[PDB]
Amino acid sequence: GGYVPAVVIGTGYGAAVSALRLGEAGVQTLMLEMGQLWNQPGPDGNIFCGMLNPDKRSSWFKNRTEAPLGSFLWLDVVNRNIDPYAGVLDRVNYDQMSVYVGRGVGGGSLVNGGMAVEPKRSYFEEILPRVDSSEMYDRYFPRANSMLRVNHIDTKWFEDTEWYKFARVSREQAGKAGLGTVFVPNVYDFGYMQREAAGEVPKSALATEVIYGNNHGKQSLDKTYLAAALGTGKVTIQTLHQVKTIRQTKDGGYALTVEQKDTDGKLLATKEISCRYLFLGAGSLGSTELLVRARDTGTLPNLNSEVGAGWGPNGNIMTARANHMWNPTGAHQSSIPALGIDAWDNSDSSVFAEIAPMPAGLETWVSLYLAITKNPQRGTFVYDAATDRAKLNWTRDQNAPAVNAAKALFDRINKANGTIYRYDLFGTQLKAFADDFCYHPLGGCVLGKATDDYGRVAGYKNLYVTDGSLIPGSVGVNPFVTITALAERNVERIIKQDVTA
Ligand SMILES: Cc1cc2nc3c(=O)[nH]c(=O)nc-3n(C[C@H](O)[C@H](O)[C@H](O)COP(=O)(O)OP(=O)(O)OC[C@H]3O[C@@H](n4cnc5c(N)ncnc54)[C@H](O)[C@@H]3O)c2cc1C
Repeated sequence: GGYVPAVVIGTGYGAAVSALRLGEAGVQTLMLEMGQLWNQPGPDGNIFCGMLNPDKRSSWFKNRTEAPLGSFLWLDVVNRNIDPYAGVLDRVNYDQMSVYVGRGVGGGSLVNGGMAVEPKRSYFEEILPRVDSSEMYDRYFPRANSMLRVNHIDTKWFEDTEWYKFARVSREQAGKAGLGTVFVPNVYDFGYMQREAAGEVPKSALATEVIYGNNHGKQSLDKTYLAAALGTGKVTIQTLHQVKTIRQTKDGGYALTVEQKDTDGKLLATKEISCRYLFLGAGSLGSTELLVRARDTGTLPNLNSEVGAGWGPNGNIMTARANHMWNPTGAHQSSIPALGIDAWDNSDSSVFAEIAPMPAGLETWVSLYLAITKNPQRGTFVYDAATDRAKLNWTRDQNAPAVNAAKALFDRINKANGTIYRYDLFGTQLKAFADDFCYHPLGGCVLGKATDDYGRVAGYKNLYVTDGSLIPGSVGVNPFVTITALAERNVERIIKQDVTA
């Protein structure tokens, strides 16, 4: 342990942006990540497990693998008992909500679908009226786009390849309902994907990999921002180090208690690490838990009442349509979405939907969708001193507005095509809409609420939040581009106004 000028907690999008710009500014920075650096070939020779061969690497400290949501009827047959291990995907279970997050150097960038989408400007202006939207769209969205290595599918290759038949089927069905589709930019390299389909490079997206990591193709943050941060010479990353408490001492700045564990979860050491500037990039769940705990255990007692508040799941809802026999979606489905349905107009009926692949590897006739909706309901994280956890108080009825909007859109598609929903994909009770999961947790430490308009935590100096906990519950699109661009904005201002090299 010891002192380092800047500490960044976590290594997801907010953290990675912050560490790069700190290091470029000459500020010696230590990143603390609770998960692994994913660079050691495993027993199959690969870093990551695929969706048809899950093992302990798939899961953060669970004793059994799980099928990706939507796929249980086909993928339960590959599930196995596993040792609890520091694997890459954590399903965090709350009372009535399961939030999925990445664990490792790169955070959710390791496990996500790569979809890189800028929000609608008029919606950005609605959710964050205190922010100057011209500087976001003129400067920080472009900077994020370039640094993340966003790229665009070859639309002619898209049209021709078997691997996107599933997307084409939903496009034609939507089209009968008078709905067009949009191509979705991605950080998975689409040139690599063409080499995969040609047999020239190892398959990853085209071998049912994404949610437990991609062994190839996906430009996760370890390849982009974090590689650049290490390249500054001013940034180091310590792994299997979980920050537990944050306090003030006579040294000035902040002092952390940090548990070092092995990959089996055994406690090896508790370290004291301290800093002048402290940046929280532990995600919506992790940053909020740290600050709720610090407030309610009295280590940072002047934190305000908005710490913990304002959480939402980005309106996330999953649903599925049963195609007729003559409209198969194909046995070969790229694991990386390329198409969406943009029915988002900022009204309460708004939906932005991903046309999601089914990883079964054989024909199912299912079209799967992940809808993003506009639902004003919010939850709060409440400290439980008995277990030393933040607990999210969300109830399943709070997703009714999200379900309603999703269903109105997909009812229009079903009606135009003579199809019905599947009701059997999400457990044994009949349920067409999965309404108790989240891939896109947003809020808990909302920008301008718990913090100033640049993520400076209210009540404290040189204490910053950088990540999805800043966003007010919803962005109307897949969120990592927004998180990245906001982080670019915030750290540039913080370095200029607050920091010394
Ligand atoms: C299955 C899935 C699919 C998704 N698909 C998309 C997509 O296609 N496009 C999109 O835009 N978004 C997608 N997302 C969401 C996106 O990945 C997240 O919005 C984004 O990763 C959030 O970034 P963040 O910086 O807030 O936190 P995270 O990326 O979650 O990173 C937080 C990091 O902090 C670490 N950490 C947490 N607590 C501590 C602690 N106390 N001490 C040390 N380290 C800690 C974590 O282990 C993690 O590495 C998806 C996510 C999932 C799970």
